[PDB]
Amino acid sequence: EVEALEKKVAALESKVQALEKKVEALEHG
Amino acid sequence: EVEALEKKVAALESKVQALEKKVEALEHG
Amino acid sequence: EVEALEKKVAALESKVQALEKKVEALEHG
Repeated sequence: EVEALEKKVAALESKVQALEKKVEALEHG
Repeated sequence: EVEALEKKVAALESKVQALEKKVEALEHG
Repeated sequence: EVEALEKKVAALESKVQALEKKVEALEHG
């Protein structure tokens, strides 16, 4: 379970960093 | 702790998938 | 590893809540 959580968490961090930048282009900055 | 992390991670995946689509309507696609 | 996952997950929840609100200003609401 821990290794599985590790993969899910790494994927989420990747998606969230991309989302953060996408939105940054639309507002604030 | 692991089960608790599992629930938090599943919730985040759900929120991130919805956010991804919301933003998709605004930009690229 | 578990404590490390805890920190990554807490950070993600924080970022996702902020993103959710940012986007809310742009669409639906």
